[PDB]
Amino acid sequence: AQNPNCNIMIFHPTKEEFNDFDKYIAYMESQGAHRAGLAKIIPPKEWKARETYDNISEILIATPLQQVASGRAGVFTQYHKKKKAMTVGEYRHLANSKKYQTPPHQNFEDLERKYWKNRIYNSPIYGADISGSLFDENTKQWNLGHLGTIQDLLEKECGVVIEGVNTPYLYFGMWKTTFAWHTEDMDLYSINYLHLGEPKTWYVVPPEHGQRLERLARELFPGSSRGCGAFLRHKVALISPTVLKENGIPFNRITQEAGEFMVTFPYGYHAGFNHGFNCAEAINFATPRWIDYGKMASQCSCGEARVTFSMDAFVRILQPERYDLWKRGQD
Ligand SMILES: O=C(O)CNC(=O)C(=O)O
Ligand SMILES: [Mg+2]
Ligand code: NI
Ligand SMILES: [Zn+2]
Repeated sequence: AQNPNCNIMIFHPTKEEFNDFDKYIAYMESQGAHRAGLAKIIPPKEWKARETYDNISEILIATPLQQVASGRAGVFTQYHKKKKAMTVGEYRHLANSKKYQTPPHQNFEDLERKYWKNRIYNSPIYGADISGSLFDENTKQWNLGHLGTIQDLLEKECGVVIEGVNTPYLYFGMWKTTFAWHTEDMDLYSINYLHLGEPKTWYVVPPEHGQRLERLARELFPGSSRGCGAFLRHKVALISPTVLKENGIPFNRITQEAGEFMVTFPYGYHAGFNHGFNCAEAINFATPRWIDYGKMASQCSCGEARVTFSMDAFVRILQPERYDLWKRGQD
């Protein structure tokens, strides 16, 4: 078995190997990358996402989200308070202000320490979940707006044609902005490109051990667990590496820098934080190997998770028994 310790693997494809996206994902899996839940892909030196980032300031963040924490430093939830719209230039200036800017630090490990010590005492503002793309239309390789769609994959594997679309999302971050512990909708893959700015630190649980994280989460968030049998789908709970280690949960960590891709694999729980002002683009995708995970994915039916239009068909075709209850949750 390849990668039996489930370490995060880092890949350096050549420009030739960067042509065929599906083929390269399958290669990475042949080497055991999926066992970690997360892999890093450093693009060939010849590649670029677009020519410059000099003209992005007028993108609108219609609903910036202030991420307010509750709990203790290593075990907390966050809720998202909606703020007034602002442009990316306005958000960048806010990220760089004395109130929100990254503190002085020695290195990524020192910054990580400071994040876990102090996150809960601040409420950073995240420009998350903005439909759009920063890839130039002429970028032919690993262009996250030009990937094969999940609907087409389902149709190719299973023969059933379904409605829905699959487009990317932009994330404008600042110091301490946080992504809570989650797997993707329908335990899909994700791919995330850090276009510019400061790093993003990731934590990940191997897919084979995901249920250990779920059992811990039920213990640490006991009211949430009574409310919903899949409350991590709400994407609000944080648990620190120190608490994971104290509870014997297997995990790994890695820091993504500008110019790098990350791939999350089906049922790979992940969480993390931004170091400072940055912009990432991410999208879900599927492969043949996903289908079995999609059929088994948990679902939130309490009403909280509320998701895209395109998840309807995935539930309806892959999980017909669950469909009625899940759809009630959506309505
Ligand atoms: O970058 C973020 O805030 C969150 N991203 C992801 O969870 C992902 O790409 O799968
Ligand atoms: Mg602009
Ligand atoms: Ni994710
Ligand atoms: Zn729920």
